[PDB]
Amino acid sequence: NVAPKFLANMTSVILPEDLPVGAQAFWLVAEDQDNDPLTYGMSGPNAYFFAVTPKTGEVKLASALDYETLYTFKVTISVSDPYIQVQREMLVIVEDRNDNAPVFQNFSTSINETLPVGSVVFSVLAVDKDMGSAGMVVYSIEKVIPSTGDSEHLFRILANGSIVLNGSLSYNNKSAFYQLELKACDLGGMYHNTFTIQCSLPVFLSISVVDQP
Amino acid sequence: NVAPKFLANMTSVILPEDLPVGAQAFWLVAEDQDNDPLTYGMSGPNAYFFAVTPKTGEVKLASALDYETLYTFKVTISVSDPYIQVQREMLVIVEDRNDNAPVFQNTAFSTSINETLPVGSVVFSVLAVDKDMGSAGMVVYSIEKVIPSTGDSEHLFRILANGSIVLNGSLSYNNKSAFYQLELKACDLGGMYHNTFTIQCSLPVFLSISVVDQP
Ligand SMILES: *[C@@H]1O[C@H](CO)[C@@H](O[C@@H]2O[C@H](CO)[C@@H](O[C@@H]3O[C@H](CO)[C@@H](O)[C@H](O)[C@@H]3O)[C@H](O)[C@H]2NC(C)=O)[C@H](O)[C@H]1NC(C)=O
Ligand SMILES: *[C@@H]1O[C@H](CO)[C@@H](O[C@@H]2O[C@H](CO)[C@@H](O[C@@H]3O[C@H](CO)[C@@H](O)[C@H](O)[C@@H]3O)[C@H](O)[C@H]2NC(C)=O)[C@H](O)[C@H]1NC(C)=O
Ligand SMILES: [Ca+2]
Ligand SMILES: [Ca+2]
Ligand SMILES: [Ca+2]
Ligand SMILES: [Ca+2]
Ligand SMILES: [Ca+2]
Ligand SMILES: [Ca+2]
Ligand SMILES: [Cl-]
Ligand SMILES: [Cl-]
Ligand code: NA
Ligand code: NA
Repeated sequence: NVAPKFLANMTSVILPEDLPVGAQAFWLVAEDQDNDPLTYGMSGPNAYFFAVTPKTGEVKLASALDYETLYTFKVTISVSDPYIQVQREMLVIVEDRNDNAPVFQNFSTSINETLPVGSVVFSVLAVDKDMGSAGMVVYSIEKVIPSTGDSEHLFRILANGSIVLNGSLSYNNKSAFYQLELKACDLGGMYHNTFTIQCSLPVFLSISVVDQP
Repeated sequence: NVAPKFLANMTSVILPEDLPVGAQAFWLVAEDQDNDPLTYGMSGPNAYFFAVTPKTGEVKLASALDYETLYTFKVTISVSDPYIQVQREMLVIVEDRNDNAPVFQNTAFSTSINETLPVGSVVFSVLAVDKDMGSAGMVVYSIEKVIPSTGDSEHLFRILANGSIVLNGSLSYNNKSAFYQLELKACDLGGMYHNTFTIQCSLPVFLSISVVDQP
């Protein structure tokens, strides 16, 4: 008898993290000089993510992959003829997709009506579990209510999340209260073979203008 | 009132994964130009590895780190004067150590070979795997003891990088032995653990060969 020999691609597999569960991931393929029937297996602590068909070698995903929980891990693959089991190790390299969206931290301040233009009224933070460009956050005011008095222009958000006064206020001739709606969006990434900007759920900031006559 | 300002190093910390739990990790340091009293905090899904004292800023490790779970992560730090709270994101970069050792999936194996098996022919195969990656994750196999340790015994077998045990000699159920027990061991090529080059090894595993008389 000659030991079944694994092919030369069974040392590592690259699998993306968006891969659906029950998806055909790869095939355990080996060759025997004697043509004995071959039975395939996977073992060890991280073999829960996979599901080998013990006669064909079809492996399909049985647990989710996350780059933000296990970016790479090792598994024990096995080919066995009627006389010998050959066990060998495979490195699984998982690929990052933009799977996570900016999440806001805490939203109400109270600023004086005499505040100068450019003054920082408030600051917001939002974090994306993703790293690199798919983690980078862009801040947006989606609606100021009331819309009276160029409200759409009285406030500007920057990149730090500082909200800066782009205008003048008047407790008596504009409004005593603005509600700003804020979004957070990642600079972008790949999800499902397709460039995906993942955005957050609009949060609301309640500014109260203070009358100092 | 001017808002507290973090120092410019509070944007990221490089932490080794051998850092024991309850160890000073780093300090949250900020500066108020009004010199107000400062109260620090850590927030977010990944602040369970950390224990911040609110008034000092001392951060200690509350949960073990691992480069083989989470090699980099983010956490919300916070500084608050009596009047305003500043939150900011911090990036934790974890560094690999030789923390993991080669592990056999079974500690006891057992086989049967025929005395007429030619020299060079593969008897058995073993695998040991290190969760560690790189040179710290490379298993070197060794035969540490033959029992029966007769002269010939210590030269009749040889383990290879693949884990294949090969015949380096000839056998005899009658004129030699009808059993050889071999102690094996799997050692990594080496790496850094507690600021010292560490070679992490496995536990003695025993392969029981049985010779078959083919007269
Ligand atoms: C290493 O390479 C081997 C050999 O190329 C890969 O096995 C092959 O994988 C392909 C694609 O996954 C298989 O194709 C599929 O075949 C099924 C069955 O007929 C068919 O229904 C599908 O539509 C698809 O065509 C192919 O069967 C398989 N080749 C052999 C000889 O079995 C394997 O994916 C690679 N493994 C690793 C670890 O990267
Ligand atoms: C950012 O930089 C600051 C300032 O360089 C770092 O804070 C300082 O951290 C060191 C240790 O890294 C502290 O030293 C220790 O002091 C205590 C007594 O408080 C002593 O028991 C220890 O033996 C050690 O000497 C130091 O206190 C601290 N400095 C201040 C002004 O608090 C900080 O670690 C850095 N943060 C990051 C994210 O790297
Ligand atoms: Ca064969
Ligand atoms: Ca991701
Ligand atoms: Ca994202
Ligand atoms: Ca202050
Ligand atoms: Ca390690
Ligand atoms: Ca190791
Ligand atoms: Cl394993
Ligand atoms: Cl072991
Ligand atoms: Na994910
Ligand atoms: Na580790």
